[PDB]
Amino acid sequence: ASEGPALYEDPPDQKTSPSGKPATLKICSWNVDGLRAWIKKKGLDWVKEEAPDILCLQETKCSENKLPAELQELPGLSHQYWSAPSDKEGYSGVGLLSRQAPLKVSYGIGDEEHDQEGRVIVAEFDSFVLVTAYVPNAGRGLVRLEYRQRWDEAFRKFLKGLASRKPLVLCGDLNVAHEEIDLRNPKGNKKNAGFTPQERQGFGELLQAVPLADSFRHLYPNTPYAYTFWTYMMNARSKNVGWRLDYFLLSHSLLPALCDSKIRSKALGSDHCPITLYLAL
Repeated sequence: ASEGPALYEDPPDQKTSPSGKPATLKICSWNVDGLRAWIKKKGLDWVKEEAPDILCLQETKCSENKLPAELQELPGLSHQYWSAPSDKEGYSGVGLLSRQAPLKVSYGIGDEEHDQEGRVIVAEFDSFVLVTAYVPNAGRGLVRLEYRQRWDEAFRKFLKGLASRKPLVLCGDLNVAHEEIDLRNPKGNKKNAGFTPQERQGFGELLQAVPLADSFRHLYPNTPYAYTFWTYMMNARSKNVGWRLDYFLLSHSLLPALCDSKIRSKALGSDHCPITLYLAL
């Protein structure tokens, strides 16, 4: 192809806020490409080293009634909530695992049409509400793009509702690289899932409407070659031909508490890498 390797070294963890407050909350999000596969690939060992307060997982591909026993070897994340497709099949799926129990856990976005594929978990805490999401892919041939646009609108309105009540943290695989800086090959992907004008625009609408700020891009507005997904094919990860599909979006009110937003480039076990947020809440 046209791309050789493009170097990217995620900056050291900045663990104090702009006002000097140490981070009190570390949240990790990871599209795991199958809970079972990932666990086999030692994903949990990496989680233990990272020691997040909250872990959010996407594409667990796992029935809520078929959770791997290994998930009980996680004492520091003993509160575990799962949402999988209603049809009880093994695809899509999200998880949220927390050191402390949330005040309330909910599933979906309150729209039956969009709530059957196990894509959203809402965990309300004292000072903020956390949402993790696995956003519907636009599909091969963009065959699912029309549905995706419906999803984007419903999701945006739902989140605007949440934020009207409490400061909001949204994380997960949002299945779009927002701008050209967010993927290695913008030119060749504008008609492919993840970089259509429609998807990018939906992301833009999401930021202004809630509103929300892109934590990573806020901190690193001019930083290129920072990605969270690489196709398993074509030796893409080795050449850093990737996409930033995984985000932490924050209510503006939370920006003063933002310490850092990390991309765990070296962490193996999926075709996405983990991302990690430090907040001083």
